[PDB]
Amino acid sequence: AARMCCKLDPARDVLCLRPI
Amino acid sequence: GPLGSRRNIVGCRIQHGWKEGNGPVTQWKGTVLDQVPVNPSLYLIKYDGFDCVYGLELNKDERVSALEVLPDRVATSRISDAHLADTMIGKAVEHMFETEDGSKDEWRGMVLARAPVMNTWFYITYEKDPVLYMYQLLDDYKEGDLRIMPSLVGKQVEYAKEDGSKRTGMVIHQVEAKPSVYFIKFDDDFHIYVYDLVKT
Repeated sequence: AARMCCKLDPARDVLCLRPI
Repeated sequence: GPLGSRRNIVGCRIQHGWKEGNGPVTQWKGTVLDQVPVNPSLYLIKYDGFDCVYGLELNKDERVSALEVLPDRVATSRISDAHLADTMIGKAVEHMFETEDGSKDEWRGMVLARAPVMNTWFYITYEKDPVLYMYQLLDDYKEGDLRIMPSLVGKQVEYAKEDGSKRTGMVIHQVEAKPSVYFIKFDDDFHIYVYDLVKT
């Protein structure tokens, strides 16, 4: 239920996570 | 070979030594709940006396010693109230916890799923503590301690720590009842993190 920002880095194929 | 096919350890009782640093070896006892499809070395375990579900590479982690697979496959139990159990899944809840004073604190959380193997237990996580917990929530509900409120799997993750470093891990599960919510396992720890991933 806690939230986390998520952006796919397509060049490295990594999900970058950072707090709201 | 060992622990293959019908000897798969999922669903079994296990015990093993546990050692961190130069601390003494202690015995952990628990029930293996699951094997992670995107990382089959990784098992999810409910240990006796630990409220959080742990993810350990049971056959690779050097902290684990003298692993024993016991001749004890955990049988399913009958759920006390099937409709209530189904109703809880995916719901926001307020979960009461008693403390030292006997003061009782209410924690906001979300019921995620029925636990595998230990089928009278429930996966649950909390707004203030977003890792995977496991409780017999029908018991807590009966006692008045629970109020019900009205593919990325397999991808590597990097969490941006405040010191500028990146904490590496993997997405290991998508919650069926709320598919924007995922289980994340960081390489450096055995708690299972549970986050609603907001695209950005």
